[PDB]
Amino acid sequence: SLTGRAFAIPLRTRFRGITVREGMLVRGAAGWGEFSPFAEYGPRECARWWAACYEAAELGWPAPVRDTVPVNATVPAVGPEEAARIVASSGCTTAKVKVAERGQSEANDVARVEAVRDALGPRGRVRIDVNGAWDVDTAVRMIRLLDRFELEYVEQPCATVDELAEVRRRVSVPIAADESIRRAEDPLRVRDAEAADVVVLKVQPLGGVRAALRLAEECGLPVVVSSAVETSVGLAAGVALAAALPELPYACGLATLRLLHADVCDDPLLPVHGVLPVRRVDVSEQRLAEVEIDPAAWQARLAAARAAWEQ
Amino acid sequence: SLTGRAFAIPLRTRFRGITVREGMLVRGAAGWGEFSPFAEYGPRECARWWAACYEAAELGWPAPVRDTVPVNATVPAVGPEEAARIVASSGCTTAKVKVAERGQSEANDVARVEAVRDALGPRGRVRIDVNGAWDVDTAVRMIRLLDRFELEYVEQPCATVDELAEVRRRVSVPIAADESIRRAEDPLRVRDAEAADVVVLKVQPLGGVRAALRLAEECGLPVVVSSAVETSVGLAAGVALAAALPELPYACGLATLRLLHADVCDDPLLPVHGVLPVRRVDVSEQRLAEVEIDPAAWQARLAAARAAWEQ
Ligand SMILES: O=C(O)CCC(=O)c1ccccc1C(=O)O
Ligand SMILES: O=C(O)CCC(=O)c1ccccc1C(=O)O
Ligand SMILES: [Mg+2]
Ligand SMILES: [Mg+2]
Repeated sequence: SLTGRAFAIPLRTRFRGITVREGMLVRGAAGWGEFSPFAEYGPRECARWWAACYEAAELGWPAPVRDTVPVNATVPAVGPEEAARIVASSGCTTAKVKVAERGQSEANDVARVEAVRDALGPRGRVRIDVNGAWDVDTAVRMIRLLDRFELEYVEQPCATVDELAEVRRRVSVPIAADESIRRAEDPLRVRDAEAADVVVLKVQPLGGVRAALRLAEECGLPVVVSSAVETSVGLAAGVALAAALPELPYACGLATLRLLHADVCDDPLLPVHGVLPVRRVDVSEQRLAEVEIDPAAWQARLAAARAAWEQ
Repeated sequence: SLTGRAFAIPLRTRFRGITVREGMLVRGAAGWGEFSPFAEYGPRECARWWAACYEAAELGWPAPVRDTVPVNATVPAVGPEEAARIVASSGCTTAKVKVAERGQSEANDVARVEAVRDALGPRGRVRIDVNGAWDVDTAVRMIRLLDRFELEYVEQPCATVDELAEVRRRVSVPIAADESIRRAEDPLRVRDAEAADVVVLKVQPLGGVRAALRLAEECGLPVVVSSAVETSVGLAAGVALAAALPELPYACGLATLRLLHADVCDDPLLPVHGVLPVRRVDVSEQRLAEVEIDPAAWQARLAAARAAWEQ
């Protein structure tokens, strides 16, 4: 195109219901920004995704207070052996395991978490993400059952804040709010309803680093940063947010570049010893060209999100 | 701008509900003044904060009667482990501990005060600040429970003067008034109702050093000076007030610069051996630029506060 270009990168394994990650990269005065909302989101919800991309490309991010950020391994809803192998090849001591994947059984989840705990040893930290797939009763039951593997916290066990609050009062395992933070009328409900012990922050859906920092301040709860499975361009913003937070009690979910078959930078944001450096990424003209698709449709989508944001 | 310049400095840890300290610095004939009222305060309440800034930048302060001022360690609502470390490394023999933080348990407060007492040893002085969070009955029993750690005084146990007066009649621990002094229609009601043994003075909220000295005399009660978590510019005014008071029976809460991630001076006002020197501070163009932000919003806010003060 010229400045804003679309890409389509296949994932190494189905994650969040997709097998291909699409988005657009935009070059601005501050550097590169990534606009990659998942397909189903309308312009109104994409507005904030645009705001994040705009901030990254045109405004820049708040200075970091740390030069590196710790990350957790991301384990998709796969089999126990491969789940254990992702952990073994991660270099991370904390792992977040997907559970309650549509079409799978609760037995699969137990086997997966078990495999992950064994792969980490007794010292590892194990989290699970339900993406709100369980009702209150099932959540209390499963959390209790899976806690024999010692859980650090359970991310979004149920769909709504009221449900998280109920679960929180019936289990000892800490609860983290994600969807109730990034896809909710009022994110502060988590705080007021004391529905979670930890608040998850994702840069794009929250409208950028400054927006995410403000929300973290308003909630007054321990926070953790995670990605939306972006290329190194999008991940750099996530790293920027994690590096700007006053305190990072939890390893961040920014080791997701491994989930993609390729990246758009010559020096990808790949963790080393479970840690990522705080740095801007330089897009590789040649690397992008290899995964760049026709920009028309994506440019139209970006324009719609922009309008929604400005109007 | 060329005159008033806005800053945004991240805190090392959440305190008083914020994670970033914003404000404006103004250079006048006398030196630098700081205007940093917290976000929620309207122009009428901000009027005194402006008056303090104006006094510091344009008028100068009353000559000091002492060359250094003693300070107490400020302990945020953190875990017992870190609370102890803050005190042990403070160089202070007096520590003020935050209790009744929204969302925390009374058990946490007991654990925190205990850890602080243990850190200071037997000869230390321990105060607690409730920020008016407790009702009368709760304050009475909590003060009794926490007094097994030997409290110097309890700062603002309840929200209103009438409540402080009732608590004072039922407990043996001295009571200090803070918000009942700085955020009240009639500060002297504290004296008239004999609701406190100690009066807390904060420069910006009270409208400056001269205004604070005037109130100190009228209240006819022992006083202590503390900060509003300012940069060295604002803290210099607090030190100036402490240095001009007849006597300082209590160490002052001016050891708060450590709560900020950075300062605007090359020679920051950090205590050494529990004292701060009484001296003007020189702002560093470089240090300020690093945390400076667009002053548009803040300049508009300062003009409103100033307008409210002059009328
Ligand atoms: O947190 C991680 O380990 C990676 C981020 C992640 O899991 C994720 C990725 C895309 C969409 C949603 C989520 C989620 O946290 O639920
Ligand atoms: O007194 C100290 O130790 C530091 C000053 C302090 O506690 C404070 C700082 C900001 C806002 C309110 C207060 C307070 O004393 O209630
Ligand atoms: Mg999640
Ligand atoms: Mg106080």
